[PDB]
Amino acid sequence: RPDNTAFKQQRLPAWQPILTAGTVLPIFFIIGLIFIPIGIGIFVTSNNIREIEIDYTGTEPSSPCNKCLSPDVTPCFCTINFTLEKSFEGNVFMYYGLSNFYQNHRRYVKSRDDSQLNGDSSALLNPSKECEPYRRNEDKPIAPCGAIMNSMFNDTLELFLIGDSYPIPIALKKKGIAWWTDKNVKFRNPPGGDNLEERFKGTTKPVNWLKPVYMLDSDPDNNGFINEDFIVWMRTAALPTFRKLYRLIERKHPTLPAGRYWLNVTYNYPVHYFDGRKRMILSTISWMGGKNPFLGIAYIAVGSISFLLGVVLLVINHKY
Amino acid sequence: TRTVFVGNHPVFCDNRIVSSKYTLWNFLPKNLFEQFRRIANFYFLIIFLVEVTVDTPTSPVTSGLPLFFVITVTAIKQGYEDWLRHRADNEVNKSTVYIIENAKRVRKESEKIKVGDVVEVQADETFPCDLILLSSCTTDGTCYVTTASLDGESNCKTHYAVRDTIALCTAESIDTLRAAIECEQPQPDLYKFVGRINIYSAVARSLGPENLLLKGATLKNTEKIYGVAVYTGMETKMALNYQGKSQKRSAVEKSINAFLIVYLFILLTKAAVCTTLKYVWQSTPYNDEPWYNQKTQKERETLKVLKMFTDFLSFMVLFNFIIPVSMYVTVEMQKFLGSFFISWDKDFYDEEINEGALVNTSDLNEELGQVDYVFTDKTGTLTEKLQDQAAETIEALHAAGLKVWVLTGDKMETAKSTCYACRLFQTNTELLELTTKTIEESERKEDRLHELLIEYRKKEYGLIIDGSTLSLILNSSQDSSSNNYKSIFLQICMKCTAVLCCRMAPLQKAQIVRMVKNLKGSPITLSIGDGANDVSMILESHVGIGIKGKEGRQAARNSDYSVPKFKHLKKLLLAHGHLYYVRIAHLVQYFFYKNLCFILPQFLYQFFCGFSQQPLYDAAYLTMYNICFTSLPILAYSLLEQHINIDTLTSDPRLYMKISGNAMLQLGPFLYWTFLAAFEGTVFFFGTYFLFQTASLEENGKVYGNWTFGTIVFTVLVFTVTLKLALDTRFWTWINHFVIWGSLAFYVFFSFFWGGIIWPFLKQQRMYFVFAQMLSSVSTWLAIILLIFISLFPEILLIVLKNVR
Ligand SMILES: CCCCCCCCCCCCCCCCCC(=O)OC[C@H](COP(=O)(O)OC[C@H](N)C(=O)O)OC(=O)CCCCCCCCCCCCCCCCC
Ligand SMILES: *[C@@H]1O[C@H](CO)[C@@H](O[C@@H]2O[C@H](CO)[C@@H](O[C@H]3O[C@H](CO)[C@@H](O)[C@H](O)[C@@H]3O)[C@H](O)[C@H]2NC(C)=O)[C@H](O)[C@H]1NC(C)=O
Ligand SMILES: *[C@@H]1O[C@H](CO)[C@@H](O)[C@H](O)[C@H]1NC(C)=O
Ligand code: ALF
Repeated sequence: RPDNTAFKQQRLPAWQPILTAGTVLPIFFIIGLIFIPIGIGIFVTSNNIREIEIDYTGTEPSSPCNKCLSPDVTPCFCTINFTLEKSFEGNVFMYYGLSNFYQNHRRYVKSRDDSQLNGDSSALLNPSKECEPYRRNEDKPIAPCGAIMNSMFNDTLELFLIGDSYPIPIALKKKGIAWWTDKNVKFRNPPGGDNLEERFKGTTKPVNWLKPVYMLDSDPDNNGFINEDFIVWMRTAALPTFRKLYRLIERKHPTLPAGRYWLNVTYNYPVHYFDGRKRMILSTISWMGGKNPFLGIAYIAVGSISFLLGVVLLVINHKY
Repeated sequence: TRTVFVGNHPVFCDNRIVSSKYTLWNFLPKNLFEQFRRIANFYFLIIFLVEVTVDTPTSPVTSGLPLFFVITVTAIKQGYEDWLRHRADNEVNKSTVYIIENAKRVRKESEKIKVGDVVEVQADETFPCDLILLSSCTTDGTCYVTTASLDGESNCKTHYAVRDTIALCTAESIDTLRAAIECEQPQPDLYKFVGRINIYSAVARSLGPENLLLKGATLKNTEKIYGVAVYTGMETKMALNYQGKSQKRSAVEKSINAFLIVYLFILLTKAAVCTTLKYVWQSTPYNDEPWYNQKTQKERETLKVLKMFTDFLSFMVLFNFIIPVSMYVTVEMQKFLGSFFISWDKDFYDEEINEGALVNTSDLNEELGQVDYVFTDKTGTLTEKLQDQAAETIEALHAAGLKVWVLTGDKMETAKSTCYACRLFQTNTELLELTTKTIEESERKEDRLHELLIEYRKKEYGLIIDGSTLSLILNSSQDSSSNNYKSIFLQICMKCTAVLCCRMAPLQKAQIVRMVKNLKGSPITLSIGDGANDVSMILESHVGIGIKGKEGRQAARNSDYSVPKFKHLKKLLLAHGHLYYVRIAHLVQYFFYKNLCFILPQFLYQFFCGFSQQPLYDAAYLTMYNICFTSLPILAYSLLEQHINIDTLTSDPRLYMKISGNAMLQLGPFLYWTFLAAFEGTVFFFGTYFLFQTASLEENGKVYGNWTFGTIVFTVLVFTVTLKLALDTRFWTWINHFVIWGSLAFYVFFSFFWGGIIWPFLKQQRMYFVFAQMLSSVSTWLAIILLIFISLFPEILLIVLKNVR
């Protein structure tokens, strides 16, 4: 009477693996023999990256940029002398670093309007209320609404190779620093014929802006809501100490020859009200990215606390 | 004490039995109050309301819908059970009874009988109340009765009518020969009735148990009798031996409550630590409102003490996933779908009765694998001569570590021979008899108990107890505290190889089970029987088993599981119960572990934001972590996994001892899972924290953000928790392969689909290409692969170490 099928009688065919210490023992060697060459390789790769950090906060009174902590004229300029001991050869990437800056705060992260930055007409003049310490100014919607936009980093950094003592500038390109997908799809301009100023008509600039979003850059393909500097800043960071791509020093003789250097900064961004610091990072990359020994040290140590366990257990099981 | 007039002529309740618990009008208020008085259900409702009112990371629909589901499912199950009991109440009631009111044969319903009226029971017709036999129309004044519903035996007991009224037939018992029956108050003991009848013309005859015809007894071989209703329903001896059904909870169900309380304390500690650290951190003026995220005037005006409570509530909702509401939904589905394996089993099929196993409750499947004591009926259960494999089943149960006691309403001479035939009493087994021959009333039982415990057994022994002596031991156990009758007798019972209880009553059989249930430690008790005499002990034990035999289906309807044969209990416990317990015990542990692994990285993230309650993962990930990513593989495991093959489980009964005492849900196993989840959650967060200590993880120098960080953590977590279950799997069916690999492949496909299109129905596009950009870096791949292996290394080392020596 009860249907005699395999499923109803709990007799479906099954693999039923056995995994004991005669078939699981020999993977503590197979893993220790792959993880150690991998850790060693990705540890040598990281060591070969040339990198340098310059802190230009100017908090200590023996700094060229100490004059900009509380200046009289707001566009002050200071230059920090630094030396490149060994040359940078391949492509060089310039970053700016901020510490004690909580871009991951819950209140900060949601202070945007993704439909507005996607070029939606109904959202340009009606920004969301999640971006509302900075939603409307002067009875008028803010075109890049939100705290993330308002707090956009706005220092200008210039590199000069000394030599003679005649500074020669270094060509920095601002294109190609943001995600292709979020520059070409996620961030779009509002619709309008040819002029960007008349697309942002009933909107106003952010309160901390000194120039509207349609004057961010002269290139029409990098002008507003698609400025790569704006887009890079809009990508909020995970940790309160982070880096953001500033420029690209393209490979050409090394890209950055060893010698004396100048870092002319237009000190605009106040970070010292909170206990924050500002940095400039010059770095080369590899297939694995920037310089970080954690992955190599971890792979080496994981493939070394596996081979030793295998050795100490194969011997212990050979007593029989 | 009680005075009864025969025809209610000058010289109490009605017999409406109530076995149900809910009325139609009061079912919802009574069920929702008993359901929400449970800590888990109350907590779920509180969380649902907090998400609705104060704050929520995800929708408060994934929190309140499963609660609604489980509440309606339980309500429907209990309401259907109560309706089933109501249906039996209305067939016992509303039954035709003939009452002689005024010199005529009136026809009423069974529930309309009053104390002190003449009933007219005919041949092969059950008595409707506790009648006192006034007259059998024979000239002998003797009738024959089979009390198969009170003692389970089908012999013909003989009762005697009152001598001065043996001559009153022909509806003429109203001949102005009225009497006053002065009886005692109702008592549950079937073999003790005291009272007198005062027939007026006054002759005063002393009544006894030979005149009392009890309800539930069939009149046999006598055409017609007349009797007076002395006790009516809920005071009849049958109703006083009924007791009632209590809410049955399995050991897994009670362990789930302890696990939930521990995690409730963990959740409260997490929320309190986060709130305290948040308001310590905000004490610095530039930690809150550092000019780059400033508060509105409303947030600044919000009252200080109100905002602390709101922040605590928000941390509660943010960390609330560690008590999974999906676990209860999965448990209900698994329990409902696992009973079909008992129903479908061809080893429980009987050709004679053309029936198999019957499942009445699906909530006691795991209790079949935790049985410690078996209480058995003898007639119809153990015997037909003996049943098919009665001795082999008992040998298998003893080899499994269980104690088998025989509780029967039969006499000792025949009950003891059956125990000797079932190999329950061996040839070299010395019997300690506490029956009515060895006991000589008085306080000789005191001497007997001390002689058997203090100087005989505390240094082969089978105990034999009678119903009358058990009555003394139990009713006289609330007088002394220096040496308790009950404790002394229970020690002797525990030190005996087998215990025989003979000449018992239906309530005396549940009283024995209650004694064992209240020992030091909690033994799980099983009761098996075929008749209504065994209904009370079936309703009392942890698991009640009915038998579909020749005595009706009263025991098969009040039980949890019904099997045609007693030999069918070997497979029902050794294979089905073992598999059922092992599946659900693994499900509960895995559900807690996989949700602690899910939330610990998010709790560690608050130390790196400003304790701002910012979630580490996307809302679409938080929502479908327990719905789509990690829902099906564990459900398939809890329905198909055979850690030991079924054929092996039935062959070797000593494998039943490995899971005895809730072994898989004890402190050790629980701590193992809890600390493994904590270690894995710490590895998840900190391995990617140290990974994110570089300028860029890509060859093109571009940097990642707070959503890529969380996506990396989520990918590592999902793969680790799936591969842990894959490592724990021992029975790989095609369904197991399908669910385990399809969950992993569906995670990667939903990540590539959900992210990759700008959704017009979303107000945010935070995850547009986060997953696709994360997979474009070899460093991220290497980090994920390393973290999954580090997270499973303690597990691999365990399977390496405990599989040798
Ligand atoms: C007499 C009646 C007998 C009993 C009936 C048994 C038969 C069952 C019938 C079907 C009933 C359906 C159940 C309805 C319940 C809805 C629950 C639901 O979706 O809400 C979501 C719930 C709970 O979420 P959570 O993750 O714990 O987090 C909640 C937390 N409070 C929060 O804030 O968030 O999440 C859950 O409780 C979901 C877990 C259920 C798992 C099973 C369904 C899986 C869906 C299918 C898989 C998805 C496909 C992807 C995989 C494909 C690859 C193989
Ligand atoms: C570079 O970014 C700086 C930080 O966003 C920004 O400083 C901010 O400048 C705005 C505009 O002047 C100030 O806003 C208010 O300033 C005065 C009070 O000092 C008011 O009277 C004005 O009406 C205006 O609303 C912010 O106070 C100021 N914030 C800080 C922390 O200094 C610089 O202006 C930016 N420099 C550029 C764009 O060249
Ligand atoms: C850069 O700063 C130096 C100060 O050492 C100054 O001499 C030079 O004129 C500056 N150049 C520019 C372009 O501002
Ligand atoms: F043998 Al019985 F009650 F004792 F069915």
